[PDB]
Amino acid sequence: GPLGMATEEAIIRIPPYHYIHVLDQNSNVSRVEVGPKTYIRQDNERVLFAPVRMVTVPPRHYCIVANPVSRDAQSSVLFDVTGQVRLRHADQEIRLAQDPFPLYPGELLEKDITPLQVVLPNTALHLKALLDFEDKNGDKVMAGDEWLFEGPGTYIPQKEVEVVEIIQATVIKQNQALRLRARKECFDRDGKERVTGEEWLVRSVGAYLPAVFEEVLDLVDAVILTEKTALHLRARQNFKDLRGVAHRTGEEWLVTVQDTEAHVPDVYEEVLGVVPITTLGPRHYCVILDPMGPDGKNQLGQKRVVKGEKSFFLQPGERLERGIQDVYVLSEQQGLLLKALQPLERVAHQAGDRWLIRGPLEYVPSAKVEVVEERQAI
Repeated sequence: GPLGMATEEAIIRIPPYHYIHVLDQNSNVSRVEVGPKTYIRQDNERVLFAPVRMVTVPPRHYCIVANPVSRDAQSSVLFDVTGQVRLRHADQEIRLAQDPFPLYPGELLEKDITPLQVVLPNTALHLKALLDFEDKNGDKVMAGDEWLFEGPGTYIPQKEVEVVEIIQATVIKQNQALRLRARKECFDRDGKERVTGEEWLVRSVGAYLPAVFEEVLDLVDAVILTEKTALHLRARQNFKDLRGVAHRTGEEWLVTVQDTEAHVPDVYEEVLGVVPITTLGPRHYCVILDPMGPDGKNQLGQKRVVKGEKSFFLQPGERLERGIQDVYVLSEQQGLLLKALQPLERVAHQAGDRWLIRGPLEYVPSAKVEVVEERQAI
């Protein structure tokens, strides 16, 4: 517990770095008496308390004093016409490392000795304006405003500003990108305009310290492409990709390893899958159903014959009619009865004409012809 010291003494010895308050019962002027001194009380006087330690604020620490004393240009305490030390009632004052000081009548220690907040590199304090004030540049700050104190540094606490959170940076590895969403309207890290709720990717490798209105969402891994795989994407809206090619909402395309070995799907690219390479050997062929033309549009109803030792990826909307078909290997005794489905080795044929072909021949049918029969022992 420790009992309360006596105040009604003829003598009070005030040691170094201690103080008492004495009330003058005439005039009612309450004042501080500071050590070291042997204070002798007078008839009119009344000691408000026995000696208490002065507040000592050490280096790199602070405290907050409520109802702090008003001071003149030269930092001397100001008094009323009555002689009472005049205070700035109801506001606060941050006190940094300093000569041990007493508390004058009325003023009180609103926050005891606290270390100053050290902000490390790649970290930042998220600071909020509690009310209106002019900062050290002379810029008018408004209540509710938000900004960052980026380290390294030692943040001096401000009565007008609260620390909402310490912000740590997010690390982005080689084949990664960080997805962000704008809390409010703001400018990008690259300087690009961003509306509220809009999302974009940060591709910069390393530690990324986000801006005050950048909401950090998720890291996105790149899809690692190979010789035998392709990434099948779809545009969520109109956008120009990282390579600089225009994509319109709903359009689909393939990213190969020729474009990039690692592709991070951007915010407006929807991944539909990874396409395996169609590998056709020397005696293999296939028929692409609804092949994609030069315009980048599926030719609904058309067919394309692909043959020989060739490899390719099926484009969006393409199909194989009958998979990797074996090429017809016709020996001498073998033969094929063909038919034209439309006009046309050999001479030109008409609509539904039919003719025979013998071996030795390595044969793949045209898109316009069909194999009607496979005769043998001719």
